[PDB]
Amino acid sequence: NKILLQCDNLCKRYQEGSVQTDVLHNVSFSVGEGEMMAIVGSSGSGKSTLLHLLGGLDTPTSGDVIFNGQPMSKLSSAAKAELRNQKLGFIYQFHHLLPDFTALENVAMPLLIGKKKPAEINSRALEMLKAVGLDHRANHRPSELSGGERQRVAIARALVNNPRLVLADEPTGNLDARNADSIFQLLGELNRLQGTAFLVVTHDLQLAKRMSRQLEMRDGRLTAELSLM
Amino acid sequence: NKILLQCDNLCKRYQEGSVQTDVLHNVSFSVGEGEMMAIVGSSGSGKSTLLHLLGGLDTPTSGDVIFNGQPMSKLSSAAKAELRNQKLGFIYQFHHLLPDFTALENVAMPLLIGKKKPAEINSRALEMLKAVGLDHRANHRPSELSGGERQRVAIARALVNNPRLVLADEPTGNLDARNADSIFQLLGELNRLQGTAFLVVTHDLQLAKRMSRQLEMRDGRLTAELSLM
Amino acid sequence: SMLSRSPVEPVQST
Amino acid sequence: PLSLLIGLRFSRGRRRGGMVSLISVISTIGIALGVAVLIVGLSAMNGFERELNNRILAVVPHGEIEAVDQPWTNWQEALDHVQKVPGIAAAAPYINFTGLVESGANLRAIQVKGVNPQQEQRLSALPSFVQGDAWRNFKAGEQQIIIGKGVADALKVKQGDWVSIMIPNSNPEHKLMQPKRVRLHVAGILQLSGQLDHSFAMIPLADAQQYLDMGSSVSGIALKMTDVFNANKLVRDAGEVTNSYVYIKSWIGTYGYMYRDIQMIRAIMYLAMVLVIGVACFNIVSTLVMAVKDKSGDIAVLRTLGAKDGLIRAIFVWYGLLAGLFGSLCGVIIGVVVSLQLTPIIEWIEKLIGHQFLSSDIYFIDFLPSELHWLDVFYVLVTALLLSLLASWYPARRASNIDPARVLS
Amino acid sequence: YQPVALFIGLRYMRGRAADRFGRFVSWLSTIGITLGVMALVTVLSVMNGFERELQNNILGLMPQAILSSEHGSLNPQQLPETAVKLDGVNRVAPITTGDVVLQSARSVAVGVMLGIDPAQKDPLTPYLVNVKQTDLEPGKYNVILGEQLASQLGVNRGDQIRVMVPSASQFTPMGRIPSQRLFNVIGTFAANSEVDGYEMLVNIEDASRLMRYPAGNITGWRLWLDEPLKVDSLSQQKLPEGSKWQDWRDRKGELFQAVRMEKNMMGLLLSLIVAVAAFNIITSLGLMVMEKQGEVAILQTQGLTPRQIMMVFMVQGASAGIIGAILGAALGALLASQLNNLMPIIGVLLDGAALPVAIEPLQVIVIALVAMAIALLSTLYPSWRAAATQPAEALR
Ligand SMILES: CCCCCCCCCCCCCCCC(=O)N[C@@H](CO)CSC[C@@H](COC(=O)CCCCCCCCCCCCCCC)OC(=O)CCCCCCCCCCCCCCC
Repeated sequence: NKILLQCDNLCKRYQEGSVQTDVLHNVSFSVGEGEMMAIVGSSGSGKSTLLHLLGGLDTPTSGDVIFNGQPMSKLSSAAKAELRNQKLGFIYQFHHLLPDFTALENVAMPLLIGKKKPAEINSRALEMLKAVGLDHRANHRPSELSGGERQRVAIARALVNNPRLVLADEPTGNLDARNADSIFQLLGELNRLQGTAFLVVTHDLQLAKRMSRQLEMRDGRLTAELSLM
Repeated sequence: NKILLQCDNLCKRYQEGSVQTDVLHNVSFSVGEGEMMAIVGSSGSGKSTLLHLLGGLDTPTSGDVIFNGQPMSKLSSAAKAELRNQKLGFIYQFHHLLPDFTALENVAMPLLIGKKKPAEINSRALEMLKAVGLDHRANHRPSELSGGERQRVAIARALVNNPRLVLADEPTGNLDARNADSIFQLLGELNRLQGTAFLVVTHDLQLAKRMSRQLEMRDGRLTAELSLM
Repeated sequence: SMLSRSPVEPVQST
Repeated sequence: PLSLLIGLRFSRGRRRGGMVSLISVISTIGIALGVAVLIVGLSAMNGFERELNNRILAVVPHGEIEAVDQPWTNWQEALDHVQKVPGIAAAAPYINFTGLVESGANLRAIQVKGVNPQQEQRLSALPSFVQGDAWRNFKAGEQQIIIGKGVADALKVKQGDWVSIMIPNSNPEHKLMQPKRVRLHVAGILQLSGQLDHSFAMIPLADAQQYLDMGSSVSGIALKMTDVFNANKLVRDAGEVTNSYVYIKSWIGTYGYMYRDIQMIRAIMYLAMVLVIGVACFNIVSTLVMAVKDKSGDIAVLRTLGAKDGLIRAIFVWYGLLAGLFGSLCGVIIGVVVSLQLTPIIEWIEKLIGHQFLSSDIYFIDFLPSELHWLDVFYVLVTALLLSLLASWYPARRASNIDPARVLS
Repeated sequence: YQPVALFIGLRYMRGRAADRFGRFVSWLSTIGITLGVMALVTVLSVMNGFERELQNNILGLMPQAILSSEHGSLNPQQLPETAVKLDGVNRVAPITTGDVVLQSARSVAVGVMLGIDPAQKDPLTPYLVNVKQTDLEPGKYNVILGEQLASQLGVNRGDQIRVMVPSASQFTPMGRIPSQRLFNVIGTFAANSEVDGYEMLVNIEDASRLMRYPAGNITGWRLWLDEPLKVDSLSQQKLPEGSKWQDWRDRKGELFQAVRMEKNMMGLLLSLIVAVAAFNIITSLGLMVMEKQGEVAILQTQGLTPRQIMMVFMVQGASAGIIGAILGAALGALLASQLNNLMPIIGVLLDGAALPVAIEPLQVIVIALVAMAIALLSTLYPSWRAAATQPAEALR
């Protein structure tokens, strides 16, 4: 069936023998291109470790991930950086901003690493700033900013390069309604026009229930994997 | 009336201008010696910052606190340290223990700071161990211990010198029922014999109904103020 | 050696 | 112990091995290198002082009284008058010639000293430095001469060999021509130091008097002090007792450059190695700053229990002071292991690297000496601890006045 | 475009303006390297000045090089001065050198006889006191003694001294008779140097005839060198056929060798400072990585290669090393050649010149580059470890 992505027995072990608790064994997932997959669950239930492993940061102990016949482990680390830079969008739980860099510099960092010419990237950044309307705070330090502001800076940084997969671990957990409504509207037009895949894990039942596809990782067992269409 | 502590229009601000929120105005509280007061409310309703301010860790933004006629602002830090070490007992939300010390050392520390002779603290620790029954923990490391045990050791440390003011921010969150009943009984005989005032802030309404006095901080108004005796 | 530059004749025999 | 033992647990609380314990190892390496090499230097210069005390200033005439106009007619009276001056341990007469020493077609111009053996025995420890000679058969009126090692090996001569000595004996009359060519018998070989053996050659005083055909007179009086560091004014006062026409000389004028060089080198070592310990204390400052930034939670837990605003500072001061103690002791161990086997270490280095260090006679001791004065070790270790405490003081004050809850929220 | 790691590396070195102490902690390595390079530069300049004074007082007043013939004396007609061309040599003059014994009416001494032509000036000529250089005519047996040599000999102007050379001795049944001649002193040379203790000046003809050389011959050509302390390298040059090259290393070499070995020693005794400073850099990174790993993780979720994280930490280490070395060398140059100004305001122990200062820019550049290289070697390891270590293992 699926050819673009093939995940087989994604597992992680970092302990000795006979001490590893049998939480998950022979767990496989069906990841499809173009679809906005959402995962539901509770905090501290072992959801962040897998998504950190899904970013290509670490090599899985068991199982294989195949992209049209090319293993990542035999593939060079430069290709892994390329995948993490222009193919995959990754967000941590926290803001994890860079205090030594300004908000504009942190936003342009995904492009700055991408070795793109300053002219067009700066023009697009200025146009985006004019569209948003947050031009006033450009030289101020991230340390003296609020949680919602830095969280939205992190979201913008994640959406600068327009990755195919934008992984967002509770992007509105630290957001109040004033920023949350704008973030949800932004995600709405991104899904309507751009259509980039978002992996949004959030706790609210009502918001996640409206989604076409819902995956559940509870107690390490495939309990709820529902697709209406 | 209360003589040791006099609070007038106690207020706390933790932000700068502009984004400052006018959520609290002219809110003063009645702390009575010998009575165990319980504070109820929802998350993010200023339940932890106020409990932090009562310990003298920071200076209150607005209002006056008088200790026997000596203003806190003009009061030296040595007097505040003496108050925190000999008269007031403070319990943090989280574990907030010392990972490098054993449980016996963590219990002994409050009087060790008080420059007390080693004999009585050693005797007190030995008596505590004999009476409670932690003789089984002779080979295990303090770092690799459980959560309920470490929380109860934190409580024991807070109860070493029998402070007049025993502030407990969620004392039963990490404690199960088998520990909860024992902690409630312990609080019972401490209140009956020592008579120390307890400021217990906890979230469960059903269990908080069992407290002697319940106070309500809702919408900035003192609406519900119930005292059984 | 290096500070050998000592005035070779500082005697000024009294 | 005292209630500050927290520092111990703050120092032994090391986990996640690698790049968190390597820091302490590197700081210990820096402190140990600085302290150990400072101790080795100080011990080597103490050994230099000891070797100068033994080999050079204990054989040279500490004071020199030379008549300028005529040879001393009443040297006996002056000798008795100067021997009773306090601060003088001994006195002796001497006569100072200079002549052509010749043997085996090899010729040199060397200075010759004539002194009574029984008096020069009291005057200095010079005869104790002779490699081998007949201390009983060495006397006057026997054509006996004793030669330093340098002159002997430059003349390719050994013990019991005949040597020609040419003396001018110039006179206003026609007797100045045909300089006296006497013969002498070599009886001993001196081994003083890297420089002194190339110039000293002695004959008995009566032999010198017979060789010049002069009366009962000597060319000067040599003096041995009890205290040598103030020999200038002492010899000036001693010569003031005799006639004022005489010329006074002190061994200070000749060998005070050695004292001032030893003191200057010791000062240079101390200053440079204080700089080294200061850099290692920069390491300690960094380590304690990171310790504060990593144990802010623990110090907050301590402060919410009623800790004083100087207790946390004391915890981190002793943390730094103990980090200093570890390196300082690990360096003192090397500084005592070395400086006691320092000479064999230098010999092994010479075997490994074919290059001679203190030889070549432009110094006063071919080898490198060593002597460990534990007072110097105490001074070095106190310097290291004082620098560590000065380093640790400010991070401690920074730790004392920070509350993580106040600044993070 | 510049490497992106340069921006991040240069930006981590700054900031922390709310406390003004973390920046000082991060710049401690630069301060230590600066102090070490300062000490190295100033003490090496002082010792270079001291050995320059020795060179201008010992070697500056004695034959710096001698080109002679393989067997016997040198024939000026056979080897003309016009054909004597070599590197580093800026002047060549005929000379005869000998080891002599001087016998006076009062004492005897040993010295070095320099037979020179009066028409050509010598570094000894400006120091002559009441004695005309041209007064050393041939056949007159004219000798000028050093002040200390004259005091040792106990003679003055108008007095005769018997000069003898044993190297030209004649063997007979009456023994070996060294060559001897009476010489008339007409003055003294006052230089206040070790050379004045044994060196005397005579006419080249008289000395040449005295060494039993054939008439008209000379011992050799005295060669002045722009850099005589490197004479050993100049000892390996191609020489004219039938000639041999000798230098001061025969007589005053070991001393100078020792001096160099001294300089070199105080050359490591202070270099250890920057060596320790190198270790300091390690600790800084070994802390700063631990203080910024949570940020490196973010840089790892972006397109930065681990080999580029190693670059962004090594560039910070190298920037600290370069700033420290350059600023320390600058303040060493600024502080040297100025100690002679600061010393007067306090007690002075030395007499005459306060402190000789000879700043050779080559030495300063070499030691600054060595400090930079040691800083790079130190910063290589923590940078590599930060690159190779994933954040999860350190955090978990
Ligand atoms: C390692 C192998 C062993 C080597 C043995 C070498 C021993 C030689 C020295 C012995 C001294 C003997 C005493 C008699 C000396 C003498 O007669 N006459 C004189 C001969 O000329 C002494 S000159 C003294 C020299 C000596 O130089 C030495 O120090 C050598 C010391 C070594 C002694 C040997 C003991 C063993 C220690 C070995 C150290 C190496 C450690 C290894 C690390 C792994 O000092 C000087 O350079 C003179 C001072 C000139 C410089 C003045 C500087 C002015 C400062 C201006 C202010 C600037 C600002 C600065 C701050 C920013």
